[PDB]
This record gives sequence, C-alpha cells and structure tokens, in this order.
Amino acid sequence: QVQLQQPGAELVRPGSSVKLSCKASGYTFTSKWMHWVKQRPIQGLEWIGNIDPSDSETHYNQKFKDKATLTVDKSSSTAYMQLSSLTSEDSAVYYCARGVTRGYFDVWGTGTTVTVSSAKTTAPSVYPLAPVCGGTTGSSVTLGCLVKGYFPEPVTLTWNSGSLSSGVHTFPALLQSGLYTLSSSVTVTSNTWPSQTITCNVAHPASSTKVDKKIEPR
Amino acid sequence: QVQLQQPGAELVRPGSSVKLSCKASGYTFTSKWMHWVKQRPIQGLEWIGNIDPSDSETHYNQKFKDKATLTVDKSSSTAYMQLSSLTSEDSAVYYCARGVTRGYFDVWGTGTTVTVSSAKTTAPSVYPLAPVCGGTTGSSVTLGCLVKGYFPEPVTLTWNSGSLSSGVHTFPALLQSGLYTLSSSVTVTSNTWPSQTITCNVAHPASSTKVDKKIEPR
Amino acid sequence: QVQLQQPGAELVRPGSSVKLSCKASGYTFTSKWMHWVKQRPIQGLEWIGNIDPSDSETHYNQKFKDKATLTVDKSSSTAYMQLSSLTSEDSAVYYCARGVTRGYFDVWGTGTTVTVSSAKTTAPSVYPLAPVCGGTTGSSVTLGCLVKGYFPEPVTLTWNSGSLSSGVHTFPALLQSGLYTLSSSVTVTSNTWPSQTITCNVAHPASSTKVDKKIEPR
Amino acid sequence: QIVLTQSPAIMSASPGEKVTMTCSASSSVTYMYWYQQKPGSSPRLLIYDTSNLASGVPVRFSGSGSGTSYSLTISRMEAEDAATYYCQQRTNYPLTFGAGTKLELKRADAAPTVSIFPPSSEQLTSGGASVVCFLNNFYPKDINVKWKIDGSERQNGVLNSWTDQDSKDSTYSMSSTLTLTKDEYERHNSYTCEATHKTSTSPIVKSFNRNE
Amino acid sequence: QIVLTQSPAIMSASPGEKVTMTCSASSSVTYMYWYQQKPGSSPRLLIYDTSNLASGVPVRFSGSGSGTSYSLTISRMEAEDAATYYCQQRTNYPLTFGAGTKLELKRADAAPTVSIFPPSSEQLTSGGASVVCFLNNFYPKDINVKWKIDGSERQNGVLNSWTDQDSKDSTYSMSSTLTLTKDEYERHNSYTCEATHKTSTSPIVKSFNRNE
Amino acid sequence: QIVLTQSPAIMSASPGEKVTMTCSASSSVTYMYWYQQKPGSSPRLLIYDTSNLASGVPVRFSGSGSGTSYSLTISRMEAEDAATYYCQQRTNYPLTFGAGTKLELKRADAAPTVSIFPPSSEQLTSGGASVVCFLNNFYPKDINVKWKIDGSERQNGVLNSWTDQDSKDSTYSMSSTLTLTKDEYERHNSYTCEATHKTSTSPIVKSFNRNE
Repeated sequence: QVQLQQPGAELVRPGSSVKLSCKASGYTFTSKWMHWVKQRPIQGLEWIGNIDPSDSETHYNQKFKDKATLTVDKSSSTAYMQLSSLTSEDSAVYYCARGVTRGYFDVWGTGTTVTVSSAKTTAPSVYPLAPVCGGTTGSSVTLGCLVKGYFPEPVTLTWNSGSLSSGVHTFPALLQSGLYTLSSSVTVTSNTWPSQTITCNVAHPASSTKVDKKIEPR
Repeated sequence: QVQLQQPGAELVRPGSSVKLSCKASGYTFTSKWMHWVKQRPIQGLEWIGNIDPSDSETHYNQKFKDKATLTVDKSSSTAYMQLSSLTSEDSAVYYCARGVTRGYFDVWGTGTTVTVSSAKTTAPSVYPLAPVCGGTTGSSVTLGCLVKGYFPEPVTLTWNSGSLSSGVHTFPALLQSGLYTLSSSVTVTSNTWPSQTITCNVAHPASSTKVDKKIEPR
Repeated sequence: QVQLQQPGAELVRPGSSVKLSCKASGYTFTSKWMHWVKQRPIQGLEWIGNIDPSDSETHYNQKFKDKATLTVDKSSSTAYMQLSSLTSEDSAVYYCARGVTRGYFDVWGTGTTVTVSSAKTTAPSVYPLAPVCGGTTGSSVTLGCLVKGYFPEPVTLTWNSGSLSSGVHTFPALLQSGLYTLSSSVTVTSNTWPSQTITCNVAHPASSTKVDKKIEPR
Repeated sequence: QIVLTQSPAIMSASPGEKVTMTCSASSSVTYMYWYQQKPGSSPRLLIYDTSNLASGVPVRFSGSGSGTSYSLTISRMEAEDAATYYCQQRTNYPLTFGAGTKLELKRADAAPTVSIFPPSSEQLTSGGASVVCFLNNFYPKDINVKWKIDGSERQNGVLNSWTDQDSKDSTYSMSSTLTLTKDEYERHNSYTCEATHKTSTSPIVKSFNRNE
Repeated sequence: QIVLTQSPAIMSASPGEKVTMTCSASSSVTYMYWYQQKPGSSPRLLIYDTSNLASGVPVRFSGSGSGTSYSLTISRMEAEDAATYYCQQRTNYPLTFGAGTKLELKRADAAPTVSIFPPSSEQLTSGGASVVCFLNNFYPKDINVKWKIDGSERQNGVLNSWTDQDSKDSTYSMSSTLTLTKDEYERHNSYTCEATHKTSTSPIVKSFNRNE
Repeated sequence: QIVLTQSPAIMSASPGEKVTMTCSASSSVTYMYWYQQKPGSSPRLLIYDTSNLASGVPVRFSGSGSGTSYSLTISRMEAEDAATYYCQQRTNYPLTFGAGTKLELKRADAAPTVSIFPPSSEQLTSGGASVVCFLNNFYPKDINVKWKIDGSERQNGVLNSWTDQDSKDSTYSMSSTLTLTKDEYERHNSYTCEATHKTSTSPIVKSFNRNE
C-alpha cells in the first residue's frame, strides 16, 4: 500500500546543489508528517528535519541549517529537499520517511545515495585472476575477477552470463582516490575447470561498457 | 594594418584573478567597438561582452556576470578584461575582437590561452623510443621521442637540432593529472639509421630545460 | 626563568580555523608586550601582530588582517591567536614572543608547527635497504632504512633499539603528494655485519605503529 | 540533545533463545522507539511508544523500560531477525538515534580458506601490480591480515573489504589486496599473505614466487 | 538567446566542386554573419549582413538565406579553404555562435601504418611503464584502438591523441599510449595494439613480447 | 614597510677570526635589532638598540652602524656560533625582518662518498620502485646529481633532501631518490647516480644492473 519512491543515486561536485524528491502514494499525502533522515557508513542515523503539509510546519535540526531547505509540492505529489553547501561530509544515504505527528516514523523511502566528489565518470577495466602455475590444492579450484579503477557505483558482476551463481562471493567496493576497486571470488570443483568455459561478465551503465573476460590457465 | 596584439598565455590558480589586455593599432581605437570572445576545445565560440570607448558603452552576456569586468585604458591604448572567479570551467582561449557597432567583428586578436589549474610548474623528462629487438619490417624505420610529465605548455620538439623535419608527426599533448604527456614520431629509411646520428631535442622555457636524447639500438 | 610554552603541532584542513595558545611563566604576564611571528621554510621571519594586556593594545600587520584574531586570557594565563582563513600559504612555524614595549622581542616560545593539508592521517611503511649482491668496496659497509608514505610528521628512527647511534645520517623528510618520504643511512665496519644483528626501528605516534625491520643480505 | 547509547554494539545469538537489547539515555525520556534495518534494505518501525508494536511486526518482539534505561527483548531468535537495531527518542528535539545494536547470527567456529593470486599480465602492462589474497568462509568476523614481502612486512597500500554475514551458512569473507608498482613488484621475489584468526594461533599461510 | 545549429558538423569535399554549408536558427533572424578559422590561427570575418563579403575575402565565397534558414556556399573548393566555419547572429542579444561546420579536405582511402614500442628503461627506472603505439597516415579520421594484454582487453589508463589533417598528403595520425606500473607490466608478457579502420575489417596488428 | 637586505646570504668562516655581517635598509632607521637562530631551536635576541647586548650574550658579539647601513661583528668565531642571523627594524610599522645571514662553519675540502641501493622487494610488491642514492660527508654544501638510466638522463620523479651541517666533522650529506613504477623499472637494466662536486671535475660514479 504505502510506498515512498525516490530516485536511485545523485552525483554532484563540491560547491553545487542537489534537489532530492520523494514520490508518495498509498495514503493521503497532506495528512501525515514527512521526515528526512541522513545515514552515514559508520556514524549512525541522523535526523535532518520534517514538514507537515496542512498547516505548513517546517522543523529543522539546528546542525542542518542552512545546508537543507525543505519544500513540498502538492499535486504531484512529492516532498523536496535541497542541499545547498555540499562537502565530502555530505556523502551519505538520504531517507524519505512518513510519520503520524512528531516525532516518529512509520514507513521509510527507498533511499537515495548521494556522492559528493570532484571525480569524473570513468570506465571500468576488468582483469582475470588465475591460480598458481601448475595445480590447485584439493578438489575445489578458486577463480577471481578483479575490477579496478571505475567511477561511479555500481557494477553488475555475473559469472557465465548467469549460469554460475552457487559459491560466489562478491566483495563490496572501496574508494581509492576517485576510482573504486571491486573483487569477486568463485569456488568450483576441478572437474569443471579448465574442462568447461568460465567467464566473468561486468557491465557499467554510466559508461555503457560490457566486458567478458575468460580466465585462461597460466 | 589593423593589429590587435595580446600576450601569449596566463596561468593562475583557482580563486585568484586575471587581467587580460589587448594592444590595438592600425586604426583609431576610440572609434570602433571592442568585443571579447571565449573559445573552448569542443563547445564552440562564446561571446562575453563589448565596450565602446566614446560614449562609454559596456554590454555583457548575462551568463558572464560578474565573472568578467571590462574596462578600457585610452593612452595607451589597450582594452582590459578582468576575470574574477576562476574555476576549471574558465580554462579556454580568450579572443580580442574589433567591430563596427553591434554586433559583429572585423578583426580578431592573437588570443590568450588561460589555464586555471592548482598544479605547479614542473620540468619535463624526455625518453628515447627504439624499435623492436632485431630489425624493422620494410625499408622505412620508425623512431619516437616520448615526453612525459611536464607543466605547463608548450614544448618545442626538433629532430637533429633542426636538420630533420621531413616525415615527422608531432602529436598534441593531453592533460594527465596536472602534468602533460607529448609524443612525436619520425619515419626515415634504413640506410640512415643507425648509420647516422638521430637525436630528439626538447626545450621548456618555463623551467629552463634543454634535453638532447640519442636513440640507441636495443 | 622566563618560559613561553606552546603545544607541539596542529593539523587542520583548508577552510577551518585554528586556536593557538602560549602558556607564559617566569615573569608578570600583564606587564610585557606579547608578539607573534610566522616563520616559513625559505622566506624568512614574518611578524603578525602584538597584544599588550594592561591597557589592552592590539596591533596587526596589514597583510595579516583578518586572517589572525588575537585575544588574551588572563587567569590562566595564555595569549591566544585564531587563524580564520587557512590555506596552503599558511603552512608555517608560528612563534610566541615576549617583549618590553614596541617593537622588539626578548624571549621566544617553543614554536607550534601548523600544517594546512586536505590529506588524512596515514600509517608508515618501512623498507630495508641492502647493499649490492656480493660485496661492498672497502672495509666500511653502508646500510639504509627507507620510510615511504606517511602522514603526518614526525617519525622516530633508531638503530638497534638505541644501541647504534655513531655514524648515522638521518635525512629530513620531503612532501610528496600528501605523504612524506624519509631515509636514513648508517656506516659500520665489515666485521660487524652480517655477523651481528642490525635493525632499524620506526615509531609513529599518530598511527600507533611500531616496526622493526631486519636488513637481510641479498 | 539527549545522547543515546545502545549496548552492546555487536550482538551474537543462536536461533531459539531469548535476546535482550538495551538502550540508555542521558536524561529522563517519556517514550521510546525502535527501528529494524536488514542489510540492503530500508529501515522500518518495530516498537512505538515504548511498548506498542507496529503493524506487520511478528509476535516475538517486545519492549519495556522507563526514564533512562529501556530494552528491546526478542523472546525467540529467528533467522530473519539478523539485522541492525536503532534507538529513537523525542521530548528533547532533537530527536536523535542510538549507535546501533547489530544483531548477528551465531555459528559454530569456522576456519578461513586462503587463495593467493599473482598480479595479472594485463595490469603489469599498465605499470601497476596488485596482489590479491582472498579469505573465504570464517567465523567470527574479526580477523588479522599480514602481508610479507621476502619476509619483511608491508603496511601501506593495503586494501581490506569485508562482506555481510551469509544467509545460508552464516560465515564472513574478506578481500585483501596490496597495490604496488611494476618497479616495486619486480625488485622482490617472495609474496605472502598471512591470516591470523581466533580459531587457531598458527597463521594460515599461502604464498608464491615471482620468478616461477 | 537564439540557438544556432550548423549542419552538417563534419564536411568532406574534394577540391574543385560546389560546397553548400547551412546554419539554422530557432526563430526569425534579420542578418547573418560567417567566420573562418584555420587550425592554429585567429578567426576572421567572411560574410557580413547575410550576403556582403569582407575585405580580403577571395572571390569564391557566397552567402544567402532568410528568417531561420541560411547558407554559406563555396562555388569551387580550394586547398587553403580547409577550415572550421561558424554561424553568428544578433537582433536577440546574445549574440551567439553555431556549433561549427568543420570543412575537411577529401582524400583517396588510406591504410594506417602501425609501430608498437616497448617501455623505455629510463621510465622503468622510475616505476612506470608506458607502451606507445603509433598509428600513422590514414583516411578518414575515424578509427578504433584495442589494447590486448596476453589476449585480454585493457580499457583503463589509455591515452589517445589525434593530429589535424596534413597539408601535403591530407591524412590523419593518432598516438595511442597505455600507462602501467612496473608491477603490472612485469606480471604479463604479451602486449598488442590493434587498429580497426574503415579501409579493412581485418585489424592491423603489431605486437611484442616482454621476456624477449 | 622598509625592506631589509642582509648581505651576504651564506657566510663561510673559520673558528678564531673576525666575522662581519651587514644589513642594509631601504631608508633611514633609528635603531637596529639582531636575532640568532640555531638549527632546531627557538630564535633569541642578541643585540638591541643598535649596540647594546642582551642578557646571556657571550662577550664576542658587537654591533654598530647608522641610517641605512648596519653591521653585526663577531670578534672571534666559535663552534657554537654556527647559526642563522636575522635583521629587525621599526620606526616604520611594520616591523620587518631581513633575509637571514646563514653563518656556516668552515672545513677543509671533503670528497663525497656514494652508495647506490636497488629497490627493495617489499616495494616492488606494491608496484613501485624507488632507487636510493646516498651522498655522504662532503664540503661544501653545493653539489649536483645526475640520474642515468641505460645512459639516458632522467629528471622527473627525483627527490633531493639535504642535512644541516654536522656538529662534529662539519660536513654536509644529501639523499637522492628517483621514484619509478614496476613497469618502468623492469623495461631498463642499468641504473646510475652521478655526483658532480666542486672537489673534482670527474663525477663520482656508483651503478648497478637489474638482471644481476
């Protein structure tokens, strides 16, 4: 029923501004309070402010003035939030939230990930990782696919076009001077490799890239 | 006759200001309108504004206020343009221009290339490029001279102190994180190399460098 | 007697502010003028301003307004200096100074080194430097210990936990894109190495690191 | 303006046993609110006004407390409960959250599996050399990595990324990657990645040689 | 405020034939102005007030049009005419330019010559390794490069710089350079730069080996 | 607002001889002040009001002069006097300092000792390769370094750090380090660091080979 849809990700340079929105349905928008919450990696949830469209009431967190300016469009339909300053401090996940009066929240939005960086959009690389020269110890062989130097997130990594998914560990990317680095491991038996073909497939929507790299034995 | 002389290049850090000038001769300066045009790599020509010294009329492009402040010195002789803000957006070629009334231009100035970068002036490197170990296919051998990591532009590359110029392709430099990278190729017959001496000569006026590198066979 | 104690080092990002202090003892604080001097690597001493706590007189260098705001706490005990702007230009050693009236100084403070950098605090590396494969020319062998990529200063380098100090040349660190690089050389006779153990010890207080690297023969 | 501290920070509980999570306030508070956030999903309201449950909340969650000390109790721990839990307050505007009690699922001690990979020829073409060491399937999360080049330890240029707890076997996995230049890689021969886990004091060692 | 679109963006014409270049305006315009810019030189006025020629302009250039659609016509194309041509407007202050019709000179199909160079020992000393692949004398400008390390494709760290059309033979030349670290370069052996040109579907392949 | 120039910039004097240091002002000055700063220590007042000495100042320092030209004279140079000396003015607020007369101690000509070190295997693991060349014990300070890779000179990526004059033997030492990538290091074989000192026109040459 109650759904609070908001766009995926926004990527804006330091200094400039962002206008976040929240498409609300499943309930009467003009009846219940709309709150905004900021979540950072390892610092916890931080409440920003809240608007009541009734009765126009706009509350703010004293630490968030005047970085955030909250407005509401009522037609159409959404709740707006403009971030004015934009610094490396602002890089976080911003959540839409419905609530009945102050000050708790019932339903949360999908969340928009905001990345404040001076870096430019760049294409990935993709590298094949092969085991040691000779043989692998045991019966289970381990293969990898290293993706180094790409901006921004995300990257969809699939093995064998989607035919291989069991025993696959995809590791989250880390920021390394403007460009991300991601790795993924796969564990299969020695009877399948290198008897059958194994290929890691990486696609980046922001750069329109499609790389299929075959792991050849050393 | 009509000549609009202006300095070569200006290199100023982000935040600070630049004062561009245009020494005008060949005509009565106080009679004809002076216009200013900005040209970027792949974005086209952008008109900034124009001054009439008569009758002091100063027009501006609405998108260029108040980044540009136009003034005119009448003695001496020149038309001035101060850029106030300075960002990475401003990095372009700025043209002086004469015109009879609004709004077209007869004669254009030499153009001053402005580079807004936080990077510091650095000396070049120069590296010799030799063909594959053994022999080159055909009768014409190809040699190169790679100049990596230098700031700012330009660099004068000559082969054999100026004795070699036929069949030389010098490739324009590209920006690679504060420092430029330039390459040049030369095609000569196998009877000249390595029987005779071939040397690539690079000079950088901003760092007072003079490098002569001999291409030795591998 | 007269001692003007001030903290070691302050490390603050560009844009933000610093509050420098100077704990004064050995004399009546409210009697003698307090001056402030900035010293840069190769540019000389630059006077900032001075306060008299009496009779509250606050003088400033015209080039230092309003980068510096001088105040005095009188209880407790200290003289304060707030730097407001903070740029890469500000990175220098800031000196406390006592004087009897304008405008000369008797006793100087310990000096606080201020580093304005956007760089983050990082752990050192430490690498062992061994001589050429085979033997060293003469009777005296030379060993080294290279510390690359660390922020900020300083690093305490000692040989053999403090048992080796004679004939040791420790070279001052240089800034290389946010992270420092330091090297140290030691000259000993061939009868001690590799017959006895030699180890370079590096400790970084800002990262809580303790590395002991043994130089093994190649 | 009240600071809320949730204790403990990381919870470890086996399925089918009582779970007590606590939040502590700086000063007196009238009503408390709790929030559940599963990995890769939006948070949701569990408990409102100290004790009342939200709609859609399974019958196993309970809340109580007063003034400064408040508690969320799970009577019987289930597999779909492994999530981060957050404190929430008002009557002091803000309107602040707690640190976040991470409820992790308990598993019988697991030993890490190590696979070391030499830098690819495609990267060595560019001038860079990254040695990747995969640490797969281990319990618990806490583990130590040690890169050794020819015996000597390396600390700078090391990248370490952990995964969230698996839904099937409930084990953690991390990726250790040391980045070096082509010059720095070819100067040395032996490259080792050591895994120091709680399961065994003896480090799990996987290494290779450059010249081979 | 009017937006001027020049069509087409890149023109290809042989010497001694009629050349028609067009500019299109958003709304009604009274007078049009045209500008010629040769590579490495200041622009100059060709046509003023739609049709009148500037002083010093050779007798071959012509202009016409009205309202929204305007044209610059060259009756007979000459070698010294290979330049970029720009639209110019007023009566709407700004006072804007067009995109820029690039008049390039036509040449009979040319095949690219490829020469691959291994990284110099002087750069390998510093820790970097740049493999340079020169693509010389080809027509037309559009070409594709593909770096292959041991068979696998590399995309990041690639630098591509083109030259302007030559005055003598009218061919294009580009410089392809992939930058790698000393570690990344020594991990792999085979290095290949492939040239995909319109002249032939078969890629022009030049490669070398590191160990040799 | 007065600019004070101290001359000369670098002083070289042997122990037990008269030392005359001079400061020159832009315009008329009433009183002069001098300051001593030893390496790694806070500066201190030596002379106040042109001629009077500060408390704790040893009986060997003297000052004189008028208007624009002023002098600090040391009657007999001692080992503990090797320091930088600074000019100081007022009656013109600012209140400015001089450039700084660096008094360095004199020593009988010393020849540099050179030791070249190949990049460690620990750094080559990361992908970087730094070749370190130590230049130890030489007089005077001024020296030239020249990195040669396979014969060809390298200029970019060079790091040069000097030490202060030693308290025991009064000699200077500098550290020369060229940084390269793993790819750039393995492309070449021979690496040389040359020392061009005033003592001898012939460069002190220490080199090694990569393959060995």
